[PDB]
Amino acid sequence: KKIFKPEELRQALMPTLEALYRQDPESLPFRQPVDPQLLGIPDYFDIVKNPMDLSTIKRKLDTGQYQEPWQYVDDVWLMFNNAWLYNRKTSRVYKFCSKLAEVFEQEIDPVMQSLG
Ligand SMILES: CNC(=O)N1C[C@@H](C)Oc2cc(C)ccc21
Repeated sequence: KKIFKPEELRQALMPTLEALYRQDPESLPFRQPVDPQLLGIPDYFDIVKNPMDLSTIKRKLDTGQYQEPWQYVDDVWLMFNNAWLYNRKTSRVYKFCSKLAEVFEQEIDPVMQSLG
């Protein structure tokens, strides 16, 4: 149990999010919210109940809307789980998601220990 300052969470967690942005082109389909009408995928919101993307996570850090570090981690995992759920395992976006998940898994473990 701990009260976290939003600036403390930003300085600690934003580097792990930037490590995902730096993956090019793997991060490109994750940088903005999925737009099913534009992309022609009307079943997306049938499958994905709670969408999440990098720009939404970044804004929540910038505005202090995470109270605790595990809320940030849950949003990153939600973004990954949505992409693995909707896209087929042979697809470009599914393989992109696995690469981003590999990067995040290596970045987030010591950061979470330092925060407590
Ligand atoms: C995590 N992204 C994602 O699931 N999608 C759905 C997939 C069918 O293709 C996409 C293409 C573009 C340009 C942006 C997002 C996506």
